[PDB]
Amino acid sequence: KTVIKNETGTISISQLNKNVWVHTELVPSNGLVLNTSKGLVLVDSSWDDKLTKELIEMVEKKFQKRVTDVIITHAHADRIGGIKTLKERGIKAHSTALTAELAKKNGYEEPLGDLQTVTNLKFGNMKVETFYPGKGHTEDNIVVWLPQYNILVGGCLVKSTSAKDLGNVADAYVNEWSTSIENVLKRYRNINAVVPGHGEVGDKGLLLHTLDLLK
Ligand SMILES: [Co+2]
Ligand SMILES: [Co+2]
Repeated sequence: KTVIKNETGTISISQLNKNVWVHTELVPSNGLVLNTSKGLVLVDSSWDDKLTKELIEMVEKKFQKRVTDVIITHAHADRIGGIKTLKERGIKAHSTALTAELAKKNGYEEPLGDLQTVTNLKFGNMKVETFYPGKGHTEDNIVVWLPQYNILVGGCLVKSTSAKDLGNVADAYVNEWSTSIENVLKRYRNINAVVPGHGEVGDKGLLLHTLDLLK
């Protein structure tokens, strides 16, 4: 897997296949870059507007196409923090209605609130399903599924192997989180890669790890 850095190390992209890359920025955080025939689509942007601009510029230059859309997986600063940049550049910022209203309540500009419990999007050739499994890391957390690759973007709902505890639970629902993870396992019975919110890429084992952290 080919791995390309910004100058400073603060942003890194790692290839999963011909058209899917994982983006990581610095505490580490992950999203996806989807290289589609109609433009670049991100699953999550970054901690703040500075890193989000850097991410966008790196990918636009490398892939020679514009970022057209971003899927925001919950309303916390690490996910929603580059919203201002997205809005001012005319990048469509997709979210559930709940994610949008939490973003507003917390002083952020609002994403679209277009995503339902299950939403199916097509960006050129690239199919993307978004799924709200229930409450867990936050009230609003969603997952993203790429049916052409069986790749799940878990976000902070899903903990990496390295994670030895649940992290920030101030906004979490620790008695629902297990049912939510089960909902994902029931929906996606054959998973090739699982991208956690933070940490290394794994497989279904990361969902099982999260279940154990919840005991
Ligand atoms: Co969060
Ligand atoms: Co997080």
